[PDB]
Amino acid sequence: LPRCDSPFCSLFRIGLCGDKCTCVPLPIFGLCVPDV
Repeated sequence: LPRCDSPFCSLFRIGLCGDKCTCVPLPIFGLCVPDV
């Protein structure tokens, strides 16, 4: 499977992890986690 491994992400820009992974903003910025 393709990987995102996006180094950062934020609640303003969740598009760092689009379609494939999801980021958790805490508080404003967050890390990106691939479920798959």
